[PDB]
Amino acid sequence: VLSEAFEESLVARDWSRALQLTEVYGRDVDDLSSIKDAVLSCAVACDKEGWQYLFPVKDASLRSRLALQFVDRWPLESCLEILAYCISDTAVQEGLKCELQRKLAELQVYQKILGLQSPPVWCDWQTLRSCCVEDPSTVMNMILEAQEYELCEEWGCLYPIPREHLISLHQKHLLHLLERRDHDKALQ
Amino acid sequence: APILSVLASCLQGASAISCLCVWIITSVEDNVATEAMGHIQDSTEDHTWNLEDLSVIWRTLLTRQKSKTLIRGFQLFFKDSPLLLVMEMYELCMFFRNYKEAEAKLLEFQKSLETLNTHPVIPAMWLEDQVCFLLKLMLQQCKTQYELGKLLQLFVEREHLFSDGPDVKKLCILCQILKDTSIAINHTIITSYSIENLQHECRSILERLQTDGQFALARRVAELAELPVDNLVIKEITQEMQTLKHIEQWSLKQARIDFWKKCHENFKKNSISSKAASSFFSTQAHVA
Repeated sequence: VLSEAFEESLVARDWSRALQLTEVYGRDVDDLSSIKDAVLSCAVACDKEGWQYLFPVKDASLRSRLALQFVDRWPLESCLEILAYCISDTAVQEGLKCELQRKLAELQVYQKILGLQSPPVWCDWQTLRSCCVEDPSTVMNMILEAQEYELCEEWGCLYPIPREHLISLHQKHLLHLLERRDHDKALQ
Repeated sequence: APILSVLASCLQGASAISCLCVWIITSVEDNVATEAMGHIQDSTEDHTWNLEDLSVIWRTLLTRQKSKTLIRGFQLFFKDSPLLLVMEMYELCMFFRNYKEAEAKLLEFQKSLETLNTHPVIPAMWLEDQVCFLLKLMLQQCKTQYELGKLLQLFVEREHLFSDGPDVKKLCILCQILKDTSIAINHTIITSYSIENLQHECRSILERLQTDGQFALARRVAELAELPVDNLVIKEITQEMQTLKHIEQWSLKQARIDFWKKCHENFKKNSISSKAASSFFSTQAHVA
């Protein structure tokens, strides 16, 4: 009778009336964490509220793999937080750390871009990445529209840019840097 | 068994603040049920429970994480009385991690503690006696270093607590001071924070920051410690000098003059003590 509870509460993935029957009638022993992690996973990617179910899974490798798998449907105000502590975990294998870190890079870049103007140069992570797939010129123009060169450095670093105007981009920053006599920055 | 104690605390004349020990000690695993019993002295049938054995039971259960049992008993037994919320914070934090609701419920706890103060069965002051243990337990036990920062910033305003707890202010300051650095705290200050132990520890943190070169945050870090800011500037200067030698710019006169001038230029921005600058000069002077 107790085991006709999961195998019927994981038909409709209501993993809050089925993570109960593993804590109330469960005599909470240590090794139950795996049976809990399974369900919390299988309910991570089933709804638009995916943000708040991939924190409480103890197996770090699962945290990583799932985040890399489903960073897509997330708002840039929450996927950042989800990735932060994973990249700050002290146990994940160093192989996955590089990938998760690299994705954090693009998340940060699209955040900084997404707000230079007072409103929408995009709609979310999604819109801005779609546009970056699209004509990568309006974004570069807006990036230079603040003369904030360093951000454009990344905004192209993730997106190769024209072999002609790249020089016109590169020199102007050196000019601005020299304008204040910042020797080492110009050297770099 | 644990469907007997509930009937037990239903007959005429059972101490409602007693049967809770029986439930919470007879509805856990073996080793947990055993190692917690060390507080007892008498035999099984001659150990009338009181408002003291629950203390060691509470502590033993929280240590070696198992909280969905207490957060569960306190509903059958003594109801919404504030200790329930003081522990209910502990599920939304350090397990479930939706901190925005944690901030919303802690203040409700404070409001209720004040309002209901305007005879109970959990010894009035017993709350304030024991909440200060759930606090340092929620704090010491956290693993991820960046996981610490969110709790340490959640507390912030409500600093009246942590009677013997670590100094919240400087702690959160250091936390924000590495809000994106790769370093991690040592918990040595966390468990036992002292006016001098902080520096005896943070000297290593400053050296670690110095090795990497990200010297900018180092000033803010050492600032909190109120330690001598001297050698940091000189070290940054030496780092620049080695950088130039790597670029081999010391041969070209123009860069050499520019560097020797920006030296004093920046040194003004730091307002270092005279003698340190005198040494910083005279050393290269004898080298020159």
